Amino acid sequence: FLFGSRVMIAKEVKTSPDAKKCIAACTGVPDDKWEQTYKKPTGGIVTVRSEMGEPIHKIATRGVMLWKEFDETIFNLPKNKLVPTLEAKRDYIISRLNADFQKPWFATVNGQARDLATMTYEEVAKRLVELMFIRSTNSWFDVTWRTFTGDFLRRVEERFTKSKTLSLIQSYSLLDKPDEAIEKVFNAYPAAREQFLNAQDIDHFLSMCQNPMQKPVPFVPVLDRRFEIFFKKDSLWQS
Amino acid sequence: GQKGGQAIVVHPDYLYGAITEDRYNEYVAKVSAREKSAYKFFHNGMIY
Amino acid sequence: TSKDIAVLRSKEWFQLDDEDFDLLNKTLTFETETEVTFKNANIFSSVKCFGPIKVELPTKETVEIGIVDYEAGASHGNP
Amino acid sequence: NGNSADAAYAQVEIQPRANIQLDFPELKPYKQVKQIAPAELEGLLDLERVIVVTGFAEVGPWGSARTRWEMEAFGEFSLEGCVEMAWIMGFISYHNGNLKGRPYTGWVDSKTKEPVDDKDVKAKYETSILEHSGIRLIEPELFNG
Ligand SMILES: Cc1cc2nc3c(=O)[nH]c(=O)nc-3n(C[C@H](O)[C@H](O)[C@H](O)COP(=O)(O)O)c2cc1C
Repeated sequence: FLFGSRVMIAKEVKTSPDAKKCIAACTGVPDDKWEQTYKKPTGGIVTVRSEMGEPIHKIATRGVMLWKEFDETIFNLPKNKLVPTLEAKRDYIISRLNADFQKPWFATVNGQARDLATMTYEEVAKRLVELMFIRSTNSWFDVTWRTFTGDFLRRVEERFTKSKTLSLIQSYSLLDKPDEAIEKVFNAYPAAREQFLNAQDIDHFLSMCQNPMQKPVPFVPVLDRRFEIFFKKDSLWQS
Repeated sequence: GQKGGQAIVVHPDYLYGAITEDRYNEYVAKVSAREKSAYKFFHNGMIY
Repeated sequence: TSKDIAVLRSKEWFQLDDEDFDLLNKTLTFETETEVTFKNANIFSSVKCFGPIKVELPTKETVEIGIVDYEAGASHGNP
Repeated sequence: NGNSADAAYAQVEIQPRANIQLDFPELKPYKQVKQIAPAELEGLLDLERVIVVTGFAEVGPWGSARTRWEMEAFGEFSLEGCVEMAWIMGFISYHNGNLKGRPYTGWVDSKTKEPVDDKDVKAKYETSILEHSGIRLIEPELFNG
């Protein structure tokens, strides 16, 4: 015999206290009432399609219930009808993502929602930090993220400057105290505290959000024909 | 055809003195937004 | 040339019995031996490089002039 | 020591990048202006009957109004006007996505598609532009023979 799900509540494992707490508080269901997961929470648990459509058992949390919802509305739904229905439900789906999901909408501010190009370089960074960084550890969950951020600031300075000069970021390690690494710049080019982004500084941000060999982003930057990928990728460790 | 012509011009800032503060700084913000939204368009379009 | 004999005399392991020597149109030969103590597969910990320095004569019968004595630590190569 | 440790001393030096602007006026506080003009102006004008300009643009042999200004006052271009006056001559283009498989996201040639930066532009195009911009010897193909 073997025991997969009987273990994840143990102490030696890395799951977080509250995660163990929920996976405990969820009551199971016998085999007789097993396959009801395709429709409802059966004891606090459900099945969900993957990006490959294949199903997956998962606890019935607000975020994975939202996943379920989008799976019967959005990805079930094909290519062409996808972009426009997103254009429509935008105001709603992002409110959700920011309320009841783990990879939120990037383009939000003090709860105020918006899109990328409505967001300033300064807000961009103050949110990149807010997510890719940990005030508790005062560290970075990873470095492809910190690397991301530095490579962003680099062309920030490329943009607002006039002629060549030396990066205020010569090593991304300077980010290990971020909130200063920004003012060190947004005092060099205060214009960005006000200006929105050039889109040439959006396509970049995104081509980077799609960087192989890097850890995907803990948020959503955009809605496009790739929402599912940005939505249900590397969506396991967070617990 | 002799249809000559003479237009002239003044500096805007000789205008805002015709009005009240609260209305000016109210106008002000309502513009800044524009410049940005305009900045955006100009570039989204300039590219594509 | 003469700017080369200087970068040479610029050196600390390029010592001779008499710097007076004339080093133009001369041909030199370096029969050096190296010793080294490591601390990693690449990062050395001690480096000796010794050996004579010889000179061509109009006969080309080489002869000894000076000595190399290079000492170093924490190197990553042999200069 | 190895450049292993000295590589970091090969400092990173950022080329600038073109951030066109709209040339909106500047707005100074109510002080600088309620002062520059008479205080007697307040409540003294029917604005509905006052006229104003709100926008403007242009086309010519020096492209738009943003760049002509440059050759009008400064006699020569910035890069903010050396690319704009290149985007509108079919010298360069855009591209985001992938080329060489690599994701390029920026300016590029339009006959070769070989990527480019807004720095190697001026040295690369500033010449032909000025040979093909402003007053000139008339070029037939703009006038169908
Ligand atoms: C968190 C988790 C991760 C799993 N990962 C894999 C996997 O990577 N590959 C695989 O073949 N099965 C995987 N499984 C399936 C397990 O091998 C096993 O079938 C399952 O845990 C049994 O469920 P049960 O605890 O209700 O008996 C995983 C199961 C769980 C619960």
